[PDB]
Amino acid sequence: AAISGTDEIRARAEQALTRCGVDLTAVKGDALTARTPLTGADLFGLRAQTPEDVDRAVEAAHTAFLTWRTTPAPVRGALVKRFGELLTEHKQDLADLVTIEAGKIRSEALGEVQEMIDICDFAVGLSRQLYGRTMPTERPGHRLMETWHPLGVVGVISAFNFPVAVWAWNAAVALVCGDTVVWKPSELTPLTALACAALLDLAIADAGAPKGLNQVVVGAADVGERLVDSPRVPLVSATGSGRAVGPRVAARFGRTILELGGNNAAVVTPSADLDLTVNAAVFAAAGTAGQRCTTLRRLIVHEDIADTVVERLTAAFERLPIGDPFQDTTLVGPLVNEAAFGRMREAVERATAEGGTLCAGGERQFPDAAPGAYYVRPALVRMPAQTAVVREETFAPILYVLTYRDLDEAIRLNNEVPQGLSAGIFTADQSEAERFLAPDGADCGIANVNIGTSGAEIGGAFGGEKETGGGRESGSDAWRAYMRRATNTVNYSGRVTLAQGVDFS
Amino acid sequence: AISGTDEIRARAEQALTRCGVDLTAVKGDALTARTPLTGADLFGLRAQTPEDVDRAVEAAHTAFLTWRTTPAPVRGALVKRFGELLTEHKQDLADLVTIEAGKIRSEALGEVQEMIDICDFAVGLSRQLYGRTMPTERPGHRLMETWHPLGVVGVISAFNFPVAVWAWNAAVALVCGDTVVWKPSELTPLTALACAALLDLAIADAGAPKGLNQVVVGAADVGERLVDSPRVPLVSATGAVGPRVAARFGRTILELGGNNAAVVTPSADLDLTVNAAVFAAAGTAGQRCTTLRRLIVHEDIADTVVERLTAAFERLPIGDPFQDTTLVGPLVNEAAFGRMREAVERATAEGGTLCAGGERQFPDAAPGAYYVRPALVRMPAQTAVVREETFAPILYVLTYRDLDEAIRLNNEVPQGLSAGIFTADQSEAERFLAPDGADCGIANVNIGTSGAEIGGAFGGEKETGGGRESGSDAWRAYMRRATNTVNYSGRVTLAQGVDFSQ
Amino acid sequence: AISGTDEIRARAEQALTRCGVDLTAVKGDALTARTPLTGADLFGLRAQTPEDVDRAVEAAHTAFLTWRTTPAPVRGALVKRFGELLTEHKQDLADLVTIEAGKIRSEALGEVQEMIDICDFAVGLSRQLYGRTMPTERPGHRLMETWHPLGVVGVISAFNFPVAVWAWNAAVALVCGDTVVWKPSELTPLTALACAALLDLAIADAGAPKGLNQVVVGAADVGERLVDSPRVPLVSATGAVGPRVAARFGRTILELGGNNAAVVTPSADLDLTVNAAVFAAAGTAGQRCTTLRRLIVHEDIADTVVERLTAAFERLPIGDPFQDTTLVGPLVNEAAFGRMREAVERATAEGGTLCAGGERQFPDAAPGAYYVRPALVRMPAQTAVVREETFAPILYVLTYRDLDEAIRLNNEVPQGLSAGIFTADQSEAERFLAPDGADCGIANVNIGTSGAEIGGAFGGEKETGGGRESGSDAWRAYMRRATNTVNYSGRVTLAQGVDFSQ
Amino acid sequence: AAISGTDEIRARAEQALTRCGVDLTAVKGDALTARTPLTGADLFGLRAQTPEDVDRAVEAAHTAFLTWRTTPAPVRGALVKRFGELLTEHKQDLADLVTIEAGKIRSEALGEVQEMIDICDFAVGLSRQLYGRTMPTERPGHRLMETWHPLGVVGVISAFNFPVAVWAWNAAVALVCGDTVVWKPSELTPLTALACAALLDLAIADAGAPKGLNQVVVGAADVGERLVDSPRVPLVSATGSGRAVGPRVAARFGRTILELGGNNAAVVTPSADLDLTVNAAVFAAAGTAGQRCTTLRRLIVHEDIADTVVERLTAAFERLPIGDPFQDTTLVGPLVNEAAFGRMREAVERATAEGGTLCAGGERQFPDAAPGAYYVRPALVRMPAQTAVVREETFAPILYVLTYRDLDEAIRLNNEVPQGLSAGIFTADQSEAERFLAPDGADCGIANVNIGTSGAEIGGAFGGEKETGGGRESGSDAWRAYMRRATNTVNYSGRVTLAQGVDFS
Ligand SMILES: N[C@@H](CCCC(=O)O)C(=O)O
Ligand SMILES: N[C@@H](CCCC(=O)O)C(=O)O
Repeated sequence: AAISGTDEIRARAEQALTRCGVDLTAVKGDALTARTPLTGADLFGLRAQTPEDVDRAVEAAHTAFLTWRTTPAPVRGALVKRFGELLTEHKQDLADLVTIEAGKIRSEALGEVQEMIDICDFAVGLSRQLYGRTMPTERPGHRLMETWHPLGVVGVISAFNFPVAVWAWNAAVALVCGDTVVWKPSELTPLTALACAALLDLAIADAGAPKGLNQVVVGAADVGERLVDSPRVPLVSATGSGRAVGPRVAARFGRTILELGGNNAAVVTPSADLDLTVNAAVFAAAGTAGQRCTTLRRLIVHEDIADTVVERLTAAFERLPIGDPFQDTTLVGPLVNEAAFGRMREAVERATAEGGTLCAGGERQFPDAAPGAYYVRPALVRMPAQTAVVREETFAPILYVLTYRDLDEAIRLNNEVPQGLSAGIFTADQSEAERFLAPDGADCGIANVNIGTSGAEIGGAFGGEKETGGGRESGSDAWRAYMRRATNTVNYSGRVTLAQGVDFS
Repeated sequence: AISGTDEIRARAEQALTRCGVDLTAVKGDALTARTPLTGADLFGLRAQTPEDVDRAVEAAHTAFLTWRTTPAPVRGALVKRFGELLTEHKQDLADLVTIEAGKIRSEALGEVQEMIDICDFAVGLSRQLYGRTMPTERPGHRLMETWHPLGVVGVISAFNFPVAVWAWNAAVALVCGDTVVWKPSELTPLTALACAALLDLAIADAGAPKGLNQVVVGAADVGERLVDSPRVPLVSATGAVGPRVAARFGRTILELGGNNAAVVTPSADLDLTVNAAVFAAAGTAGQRCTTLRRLIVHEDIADTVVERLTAAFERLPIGDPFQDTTLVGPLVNEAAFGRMREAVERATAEGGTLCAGGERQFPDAAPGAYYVRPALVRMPAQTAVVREETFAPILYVLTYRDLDEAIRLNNEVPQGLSAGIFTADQSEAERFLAPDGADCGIANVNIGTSGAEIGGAFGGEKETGGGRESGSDAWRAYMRRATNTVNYSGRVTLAQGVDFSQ
Repeated sequence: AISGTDEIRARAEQALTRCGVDLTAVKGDALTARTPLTGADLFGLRAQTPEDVDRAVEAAHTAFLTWRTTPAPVRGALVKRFGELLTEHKQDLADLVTIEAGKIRSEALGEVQEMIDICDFAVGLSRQLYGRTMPTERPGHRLMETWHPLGVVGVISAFNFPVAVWAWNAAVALVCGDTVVWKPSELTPLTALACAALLDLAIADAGAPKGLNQVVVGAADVGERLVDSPRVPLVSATGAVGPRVAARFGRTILELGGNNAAVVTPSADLDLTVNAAVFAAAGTAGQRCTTLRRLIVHEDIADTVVERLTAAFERLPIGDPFQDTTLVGPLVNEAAFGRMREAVERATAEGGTLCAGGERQFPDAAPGAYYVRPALVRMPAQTAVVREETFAPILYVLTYRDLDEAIRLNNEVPQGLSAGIFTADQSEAERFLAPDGADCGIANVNIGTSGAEIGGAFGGEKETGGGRESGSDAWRAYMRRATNTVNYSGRVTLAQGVDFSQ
Repeated sequence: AAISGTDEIRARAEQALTRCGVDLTAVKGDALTARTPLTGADLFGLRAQTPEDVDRAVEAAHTAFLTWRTTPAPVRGALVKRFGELLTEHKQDLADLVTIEAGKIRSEALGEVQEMIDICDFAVGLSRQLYGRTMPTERPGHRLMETWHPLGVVGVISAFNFPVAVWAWNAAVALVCGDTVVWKPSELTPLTALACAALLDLAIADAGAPKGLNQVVVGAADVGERLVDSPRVPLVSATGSGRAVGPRVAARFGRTILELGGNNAAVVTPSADLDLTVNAAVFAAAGTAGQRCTTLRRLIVHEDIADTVVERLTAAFERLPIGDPFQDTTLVGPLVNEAAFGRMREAVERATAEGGTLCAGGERQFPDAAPGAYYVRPALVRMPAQTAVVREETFAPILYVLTYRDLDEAIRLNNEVPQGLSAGIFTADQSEAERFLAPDGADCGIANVNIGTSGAEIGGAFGGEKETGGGRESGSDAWRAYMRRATNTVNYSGRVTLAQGVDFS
């Protein structure tokens, strides 16, 4: 197979970075390295921040916050509007960096950048809303209201698999809420973050906004830990497959938004439109090479249609074009690294050991074409029961197929796992669709009808329940997590209730 | 005179039996009920074990499986019936509040009335619990956000509001489809037994499931088992919990105390301010989370404000909380008195001047009880003792000149519950409430740090814990959000223009 | 047998005195109370003049000046007390509803319970009535939106819901700081007198102002003076008003009737559909604004659906509404019967087939009363008589093949209150509720055209009038919005970068 | 004085129109005429629509609506975003047309165009919101929700004095709500409307949106009446100083948004910052030559400071630079036409007849410099009582000064007039500011503290009470007036309540 060479990838990365305003000589170094899953090779070395630099960055962000929090929110929205314009102008440059570092095909990388633009649009509108309330008070000659105020520095921890959209959800909303941002991107995807920050620094300069509104800290795990532990960071937002962030921030009386992984199922009922269901399940299971927190990993199929659903999924998986994510023909690019491939192969072998049958895929493709990179065909595994390996999230394209008879059994099977991010049901039956969404239905934070588990849009709150961590980001009123509520009682009567009737004047 | 222990004991037993408590089933020898009025033990109680906690959680979870599909308006009908029974027994319950918490009759009655008011509010919520419907970018699709019952709610309350805090949590949680396991303060079990018996009668009257609410009486080990239960998705603690519950991916509502200040500007109405400050600092013997502990006074009026406050503190009527003439009842126990004396001793060692109060009153009248005059201490700066709250009536007076420095002094402490500003100046009032003003969860103008009501969200920031209870949309913490997209178009349309065709 | 007029009269007088009405003060010779059960007059009543209306408005406006500064939670306390008195007298009031409106006991009881439920909902609203706070583009400024009491509310109700419609309006209006002048149907004055006497007792118990609510009994000239008053900023009319009130810059809430349809798809559960359709078409003798009048059935099941409906209509129990076996009580008067017969005669002249019903029942048993079997008419198209509602139990059956044409048939009429679809198909259900589906204010799935409840906004589109009552945020129509910007910066800053310096 | 010549104005107008994409040969004609208050002269003739053309336009807008209402709202928002970009690009061209037709100074014309851009920003955010509700139902195995649906064709009637912003408030919101628009602009300001429509038609072409989303009908009163009476127009929005629109639309069971004029007051208390109060009152009274519905026309001053407030306002009015609104030095341009000047002079003469004293202004400036145009100095009139002429709105810069003693008297004086649009209070006293805003305070739809009566921002709902007409447009949830509410009960239980327990199956 034809896979881009590491040198050609490095040239495309340097072009994209320079077009987005990154000063290559300023960010290059020998402390860390940028890399690409397309070949598995290092691209070039980078400077690093120390933990001491993290503290300096947090304090500079707090200084900016002291000015930004009294900057009128519609003015803060005008900065985010300028940034959305730069993102639109550089959409393909940023998408190229997403493909290079996350291994996403062109269409998915462009779609991820489009999420950034969409949430910028949403946040500009929010900058004239951020609604609190006015309400009656029981006290004569008083007034009562609830207001929302900027919180402080927001620490953003993102993962390799959505290296730009997750930060954009957090930064666009946080900035219009009067917060500032310190971003710790994945050690696997620093270049996407450098390009994003450079475009925002240009927006900031054009707007005359404070220079410290957003900063990227490049480093390994000690860098992230220092961010998480800062007493100057009242909110930490951590997305990706992290589990220690919650307790450690709680211990210093901080706030967290946590979205920590998913093990997402779809139910296929006897009345399901099978052409629709197969197409939707293929994208949900195989998109991003199965490396979304929202990836479809469990398919719960009614026994009357199980055999035909497996036959059609087997053929679909066998026809998936795997290859270089820069080629328009490709639908499946590589896994992120060798450790991900190892975990996938161990899960598939555990599954057959636990009684399962591998129906399609699972094999490494053209290993000699790019020996450092791991391209795999998505695996389809039929399972007699929801055993230990099925209940574990493996960050790889593995779709386990379980059968059911009663709808309540399908719901129990969906709910049995420790995670709780997203769920779907495919059905033409009005009653089954409502029962799946009812309070005793699927227990996840996202629950869909005739749609798979992935590909949310910006207008809804995004996040999940149980061990997914409970946070919400992006749409609806998820913005409230980035501000503090105040309840204000205002007395204009000139008097106060006298305790026991006694006047001490 | 001070009420006798024998008379207090008989009133407590009468209140309990009238509220439906079976004294034979609850009496024992593992724990004792007590009263701050004399310091004496009332009688012994049965206690629960950690294994009893696990059994109570399983019964609450079984009831939750039925309650969560009971229509919310039907769940509200139960809470309306509970409010009626509370109204019926308002005086009986208030007597137990005075007996166990030591608060004066009028405040005990007000606390029971808070329970009734939150029942009425929750009945209205039972037809709302609003989510949203909104557009989607995909043709032939629909998008909405729905709210669902969460599960078993663990409630941990303190001695100082022994019935209203649980009522905030239980009324809202029950209409939200949740069930409740309640661990009251070991200092105030009798109030909780009475509350639970009245709710159990309402449950019987409604045909509702028996496990909707349960009280577990016990020591620290009982509370820890509740906090650690994997079947308790929400823990509400008022008065270690935070990271423990976060470690098992649970949710918390935390309101952990306050160190509340009011700013007095040069244009303040001094009669209003003095009355407001006395009642917020001395009320409940300084044992409210919202108690006024810091007064930040402009230097040009500081001397006259301290003289007026000194005169008022010297006149405060201290005595038996069953006497209507009493304004200040006793502190809860000897440790509370000891911590108060230690704070005042530290304050004077840190440069402060004791202007009034601090002395113990009529100790021979009840040697086991601690009636103390609230203390007023003028301080040269916001020193260590000022920044850390003592749960006692001590009012520290600090001075300022520029309003931004008064705001900084308000915000400098680790707590963040409530704040107030006394001023006739329109701009000063607004600056105090502005994003760069007071940083607390509650910030008021010309009313004190206890100015709050059922319809407002109640809670604070920083080390107060971040939770919100009672009013506005605090109910959302008792439910789980779901984002639902529905495709009725018969085709796969992917968001953001993604294309997965070959 | 049918209840005797003498027994009905005595029950009415007993109900009225028990609800606090002074029979001596209200009896007269200008108007008469009546009963559809026998058609007979009960006794004579005093009537008000247009000058009495003007005096009632001035008294309501004087009370409004006090009520609008009474804190909303205190206003809610009055409505809670009213709900308690309604609960106390539920059976007495329900008896008057059956006597005057002719509706069966169970429905009369349900209507009084609606009043109690909206009282409970309004008590919750009294702590909400939410406006907004939001950012402003100007530094050192604050922006909010507040809601204020409007003034005197005129309420015009119909015979068919003689107590619940006024309760929707009065409970919400009172907690919103408004006062009420009520003009009930000339056919049902006794229910209104009872309601007002119970509310006046609650007003006395609360120490509230006496003019918060008043009833004016009279003919058309009394209603017109209310509609035309320049001191009545809101007129709510259920069952000329619109442009008249608009001409004096007043506000209206209009719910003027319905011509409601349900669509029956090939996958409909036929037992569910038949039960749902019978109760929505025949209930209240077809005299609900939400009554089912049009059934749009897929051609492949149309024959079997008409046979099942024919069998059910022939079995409907018609009789005295005080007998629990009765499902269909009498029509309100002779004119209602005449209009029904004329519609059925027109339908058959326009090509339709009378499948069942339409005949008058036991006329000799009560020659002044009109008990009729609901009529079922199969129609070849949606002709003139189908498009204009007759306030009578007539169910027209139309057929379709494509769902978009069933939707067009639903939407084609001038009315727009409610609609329903019976289907097992997920996509058909969603299409019916979609922006290009049914155009009505209420659109339901697998429940009939009367499917509504307190927590939902109630009302319709097109010639139904556009108003909304009861639930969600319908309360906003009873208040006035204010947008408030507050400058605390000490400088003039103009929006949009305007510069007026020289 | 130096006033631009009619020929120079015509050249600037033709340049602005052509830059905004208007085809001059297509819109010119001999039925009506464009004009300018700067000289009072006609500029050039225009084609007209007939009433029959109005009906054709309404039906074409309804056809577009049938497609637009199922176009996803975020897609509808993308059109409004493109239109906001064209408005930003042509801001000064449009501002020139606003100056030419309404007579506004450069700063106010640019600010009016900026309102259009701001509401486009707001509406793009709204396109992912348009929030209804989900809520509990009392019925087991049912679900309940409230949804919002597009309404239909919206008829927009605007006035001369805000010839672009009012339509923008209505069109940006209506379009994202899935409605379509037929716009009838003032007969005095057709060119601004032609330019706005041409820019939006370009946005529509770029987006591939339906061609009939917005149309301008140019004509006299018979054209507007036909729009108002159309049974295909479920909402009519009429802004400007109209009073017959309400009843006529009500008679055909349509909906209206009405904002029909104002007679707006500000209260000046003894503690008022007088430098602030005078500066604010001068802009509120004199801006737009007193031709806003929000113009300050009544000043209610405490008797202890009345004399000094009048002295300072007298000097400020005497120093106002009146002249050509294209010159940067000008703060006051001309009144719209001779009829407006006549009404102003008649009001001032009535006022002195009713006991008042003319303290400053009121005289026509340099009549021979532009004999067809009416430039006047704003008039300041001290009045012994709130007499008939004070309670009447005269659409001219006349500021009546009334004195008071008790704050409740000032509030009664504010509330005594038939209008109810906006009110302000200038005070340093916390109690007086709250009392003015309380339920027994000012009765207007807008009530401000230390701000005048004009110059609202886009984020608030705009409109008034009493004879102002009750409508709200622009911000908050004013968008709900452009959609229809539906209450949906969904039964998934398979059963229904059986009446009297009887099962007919
Ligand atoms: N919009 C994407 C985001 C996934 C986020 C993640 O996998 O961490 C989706 O809903 O699939
Ligand atoms: N933004 C302007 C709009 C006025 C509208 C009008 O006068 O018709 C203002 O608030 O003064």
